[PDB]
Amino acid sequence: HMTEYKLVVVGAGGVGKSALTIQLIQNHFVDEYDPTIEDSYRKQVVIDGETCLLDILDTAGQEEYSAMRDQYMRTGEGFLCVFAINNTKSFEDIHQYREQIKRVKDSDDVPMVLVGNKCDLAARTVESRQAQDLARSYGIPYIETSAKTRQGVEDAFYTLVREIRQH
Amino acid sequence: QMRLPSADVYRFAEPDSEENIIFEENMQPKAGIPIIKAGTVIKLIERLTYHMYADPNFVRTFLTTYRSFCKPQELLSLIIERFEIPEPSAELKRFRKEYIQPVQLRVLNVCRHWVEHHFYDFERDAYLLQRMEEFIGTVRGKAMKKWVESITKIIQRKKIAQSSPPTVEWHISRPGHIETFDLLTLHPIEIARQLTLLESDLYRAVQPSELVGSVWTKEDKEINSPNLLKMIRHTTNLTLWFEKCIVETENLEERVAVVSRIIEILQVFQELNNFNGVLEVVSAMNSSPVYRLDHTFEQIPSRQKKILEEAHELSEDHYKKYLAKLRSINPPCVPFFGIYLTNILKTEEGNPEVLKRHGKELINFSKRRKVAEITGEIQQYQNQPYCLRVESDIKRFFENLNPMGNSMEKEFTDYLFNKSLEIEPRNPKPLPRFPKKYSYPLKSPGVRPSNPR
Ligand SMILES: *[C@@H]1C(=O)N(CC)C(=O)[C@H]1c1cccc(C(N)=O)c1
Repeated sequence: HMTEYKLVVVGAGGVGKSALTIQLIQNHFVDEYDPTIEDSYRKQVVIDGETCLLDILDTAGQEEYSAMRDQYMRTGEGFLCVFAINNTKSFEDIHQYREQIKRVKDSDDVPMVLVGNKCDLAARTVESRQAQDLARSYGIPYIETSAKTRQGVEDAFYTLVREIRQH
Repeated sequence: QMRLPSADVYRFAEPDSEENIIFEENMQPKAGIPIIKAGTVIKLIERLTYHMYADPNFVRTFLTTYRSFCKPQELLSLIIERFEIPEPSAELKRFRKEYIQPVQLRVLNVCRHWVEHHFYDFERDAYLLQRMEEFIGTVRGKAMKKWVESITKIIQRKKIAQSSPPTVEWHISRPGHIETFDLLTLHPIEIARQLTLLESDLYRAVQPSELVGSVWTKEDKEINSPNLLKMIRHTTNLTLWFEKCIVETENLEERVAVVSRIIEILQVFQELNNFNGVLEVVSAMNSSPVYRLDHTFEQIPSRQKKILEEAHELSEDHYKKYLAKLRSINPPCVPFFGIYLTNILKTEEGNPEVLKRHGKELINFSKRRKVAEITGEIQQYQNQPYCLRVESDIKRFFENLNPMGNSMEKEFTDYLFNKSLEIEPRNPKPLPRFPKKYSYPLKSPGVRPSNPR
């Protein structure tokens, strides 16, 4: 049996965080997405030569169900904490998401990555150095991605898988 | 084939091509009509009022989802333009009977369906309604008269704005004694019935205008999605209230009674097909403050543990069992709304607004159809109500619950977690004892009704 990694996407609503996982799963030259099917959140991949399956939980749209976060988060082995580089509040919200992940998993060392997502051509308000400094204070990687070009998407997810393997 | 006017005098005469309209491989399952994948607004409005056949499903879909690609004011202009058909004898007599009358009749069906099922466009723009009444006034004809009257009757109406249910169950609290109402004093069956009635009405009040365009996630969500948000906030409130009841019951025996009673409320929610209610309870149980209470869940009877595991299992593997179970039941039910929200958002964000064919932009209608399929499913569960009697005092008690008080989210959830660590310290701290807070008996009356129906 190939290893399966249960990944969870956490982050502010209203800033197109759903682009990260959509772009991972949908083939680099196909744009016809259906969230209703199983292949929409599962993907067999090869990372450092070892084949695995990535099962990704992204509850984009259910932010108001704030009391369901713990339930949703406990399903994950690894977390992608996502913010939009044009929205400072989504960047400031990361501290509490991480605190909540740590509380849910009952551990100070949970495999995690900080993802800065460029969702559109609106002005950047979060400088890469700020997010680079935040990620270093937590002891985690920082990956910056683009929703337009798919740049950084694989790297964000593969960096997480490596964090679970090296845990 | 019919001779139609020039595109210079009538835009909708332009013929179909790979540059202005495309279709899916399949046909409407019950109607044998082709499925439009994409097209220009002109071609979409042509097919919305097509002369060859009536296309009710496409009208339904279009009127639910058009605002993402066309403004209400622009749609009215385009349908008035469609109705004003110029002529291009036997050729004219056939044209008037096989093109003008059907098209004009289909335009009026659009108008009728618009004022009937999406009147909010008219409530939100009084000039849109001024123009609709003006257009409908200019319509003359014997064939038209009947439909022109119907529309006018809908507009004015819109401008004006079973058998015996089961007996209400009582436990320690008696009728009218609202001051004694609490989790353990009210009958667990009645808590579940009254919460199911609130949650059902909250579910039924959500309209597609609050969902199309993912408007509940945007800056104006409070303006555009007020019923959805009230519904989610009730759910959140009840989850938090359940957690509060648990962790504020410091005595282990009393806390076991509290958790056990909530599992009974869950059992009744399962009986009633209130999946929102089910997941409110499951969410509370899997919360950080409740999940860690090992000494409490140890003393819970095996039958209640099993009830709780089956409920928890509905959410596993991306709601696989929940999705199967909802499909297997018939109304009345209270679906969990969160899945629909995620599916609409991802459908809208994960697909392009426009498709390009030979360098020409075509509106992606198939994206809109997929969203209208989710809104149709939401609506299929909103038609049937529950045959349960409202108890106005129990109802008012659940509507007025406010576990958070004036505290902010972080403040309150940390208070719940610190309460959890107090009542059941983290190992190797020994388990302390705490005094009882309930002066009434902890024994449940059970989930089977007290008297016969
Ligand atoms: C990108 C971004 O940074 N902001 C804040 C200004 C957004 O609103 C966000 C956005 C929101 C929804 C969808 C999309 C998209 N098209 O990817 C972007």
